[PDB]
Amino acid sequence: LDTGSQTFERRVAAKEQGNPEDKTPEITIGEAIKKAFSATKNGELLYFNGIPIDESCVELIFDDNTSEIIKEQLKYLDDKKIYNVKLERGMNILIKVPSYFT
Amino acid sequence: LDTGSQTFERRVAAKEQGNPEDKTPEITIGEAIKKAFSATKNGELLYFNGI
Amino acid sequence: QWEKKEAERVEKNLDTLEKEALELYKKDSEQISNYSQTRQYFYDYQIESNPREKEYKNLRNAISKNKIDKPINVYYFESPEKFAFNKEIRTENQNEISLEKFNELKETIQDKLFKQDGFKDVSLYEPGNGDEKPTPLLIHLKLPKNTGMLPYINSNDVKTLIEQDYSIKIDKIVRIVIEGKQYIKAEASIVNSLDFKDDVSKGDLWGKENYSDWSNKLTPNELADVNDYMRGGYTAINNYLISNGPLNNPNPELDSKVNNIENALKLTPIPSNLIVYRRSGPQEFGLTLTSPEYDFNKIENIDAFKEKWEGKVITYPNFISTSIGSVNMSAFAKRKIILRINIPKDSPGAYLSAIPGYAGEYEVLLNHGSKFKINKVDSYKDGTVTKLILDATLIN
Amino acid sequence: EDLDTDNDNIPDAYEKNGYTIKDSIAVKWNDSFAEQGYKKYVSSYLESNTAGDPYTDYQKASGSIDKAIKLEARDPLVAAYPVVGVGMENLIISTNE
Amino acid sequence: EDLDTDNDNIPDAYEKNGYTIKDSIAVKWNDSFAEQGYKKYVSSYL
Amino acid sequence: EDLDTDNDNIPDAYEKNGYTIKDSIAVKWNDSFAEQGYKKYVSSYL
Ligand SMILES: [Ca+2]
Ligand SMILES: [Ca+2]
Ligand SMILES: [Ca+2]
Ligand SMILES: [Ca+2]
Repeated sequence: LDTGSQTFERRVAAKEQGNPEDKTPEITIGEAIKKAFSATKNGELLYFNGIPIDESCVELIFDDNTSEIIKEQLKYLDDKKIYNVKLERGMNILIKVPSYFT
Repeated sequence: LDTGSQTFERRVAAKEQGNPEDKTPEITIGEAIKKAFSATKNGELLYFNGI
Repeated sequence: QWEKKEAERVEKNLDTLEKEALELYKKDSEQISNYSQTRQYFYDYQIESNPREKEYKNLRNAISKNKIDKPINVYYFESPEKFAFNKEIRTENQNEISLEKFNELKETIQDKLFKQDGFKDVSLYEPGNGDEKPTPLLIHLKLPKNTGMLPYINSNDVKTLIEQDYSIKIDKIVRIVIEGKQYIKAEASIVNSLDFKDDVSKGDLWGKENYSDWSNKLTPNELADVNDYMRGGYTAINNYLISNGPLNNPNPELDSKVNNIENALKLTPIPSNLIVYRRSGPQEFGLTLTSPEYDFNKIENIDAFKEKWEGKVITYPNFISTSIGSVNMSAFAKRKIILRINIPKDSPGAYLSAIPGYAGEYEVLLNHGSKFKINKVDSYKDGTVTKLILDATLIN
Repeated sequence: EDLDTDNDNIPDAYEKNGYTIKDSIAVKWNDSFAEQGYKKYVSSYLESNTAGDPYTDYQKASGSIDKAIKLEARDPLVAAYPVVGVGMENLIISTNE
Repeated sequence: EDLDTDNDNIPDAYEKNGYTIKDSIAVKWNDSFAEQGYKKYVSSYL
Repeated sequence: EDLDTDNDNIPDAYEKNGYTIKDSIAVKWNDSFAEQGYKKYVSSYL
């Protein structure tokens, strides 16, 4: 989470793909972002310290394989919001908070 | 507490706000200062060593 | 750091067979523990022939080779049925203890004197994370002045091997949370006493000492009475009193002689807390030599006897002949019950073996109509038969 | 039910369906005390350290860890994990002639 | 009831309502012996 | 009587009233054996 004045790096556990014995609970990317930064939610908004970090009000940045997974899974899903795909292992998300935004 | 010549630093345990399983007893700033500097109380006046 | 150093240092100034017993302890902990708990209930030839006696007493001397200088607080887990609580506090895969089980335990472990026995490993600090906690009951004990403690190492940690010749006294139990489980922390004490489990020589020596002049500070009338009591007086008094005579059948001379041999006992009561033994057949609990209850070989009959007597009040209107030596004899050999009474201070009774010409060897006797609170019951197998030890306390 | 496979003092059903900690023991979750402030936890019932850090699911969930740890990492899914870096601010050059 | 959740020799009720130490055992606070010299302590029972 | 709150092998009644050591055990101080050479000790029983 690159607020601009600061940075907060987190690690959220994700389930191994093939293994049927990996009982790690699955969660979406939005729930992972809420848990990793302890953000408090307001209806559909998602507030950090005072900053909105919901999907509409930020600038997400992925690496190639994460972007591939998320684009692949946005089609076979409904409600094409990136905060609704669910956190495979090895994902790399970087939430940039915009400098000027109305 | 900075009496001008000496200095006495203290740490008083306070309760976490959001946690419902935090049971640390809640006190005021006056009770905190009295507990933290062994200050003697006579009604409206709280006394340090002689200050 | 400290315990590691002192433990690794004690493991050098041990005798070679002492280290033998200590290292074969790390193999037969349960077996040699139980044998230390139940070694003294045999014949003498059955004692010095048993191959475990060597390591047993080697380990005992190793322990008593280092006695502490000041009281110590130790901690160790225990099962509830060690204290006659024959139910479960909670199964160790459960996390909570109900107020009902707490109240039941408190009701059953508050008012007894549990004698201990044998060796046991203890710790000097409460359990933490990584330690094994199989039982819900945590006993916090206080070991007093001059109690042998041997610190040994299972290649990573330290245990304190002690021997238990005390009797623990529960003070208060509280329910504790550890790691998200609910255990019970019970504060214990000791009430020391004397017992002569196998070395009966100290027994008769001390008894000879403390009651020899008891024969010559009283009128010779009840002395002649107990003299007839020696060779066949007591059998007739048993034939009379145990049928509740004085309440429904006035036996004038026998009641008079009972009073005369009763006032012949409180001259100087028992001068210490002792743990006296008694051998009894299936009669003292109202059954027969071959009753279906007698077949204790299947532990369900054991459980039946437990529910019958464990935690009750027994009374003996007769005069109770008991022994100060746990070594089994022949004249009353197969009597499968043993009342291991803890006779306290201020107990009216004398050493009936001090008198020359009495067949009672290591034999003592106390007042009639005495009370006996059965605090616990346990079993032990001679050959293929399961004899029954019964640990009670005399409170008259 | 009450069977603990990973032996970390949270039952399997609680771990796979949702739980919380009250009086330092795990209790089955109920939506009514989300208002009282309690958070719903979920974990792997076959792992003690679900996130992979040195603290078990019960140690993280019950807060009984280092108190300097963020409250974020009191979730068995978020790992308590330090990210440390260094930054240079100026350089001095001592020319030993 | 006497139960000590955190296991530090002070029961929960004393710890959340007020206690003091007399002969090295925690006792329930009585406002009488505030002039004998004792002090009222409270702390966390968890 | 003989209770040891601080566990230092001297009873509480002896620590507050005066005791001496004879043959490596503490005995209650009687004023008669101050002339044999013994000394009267006092301590905190806590
Ligand atoms: Ca579990
Ligand atoms: Ca788990
Ligand atoms: Ca407490
Ligand atoms: Ca003392």
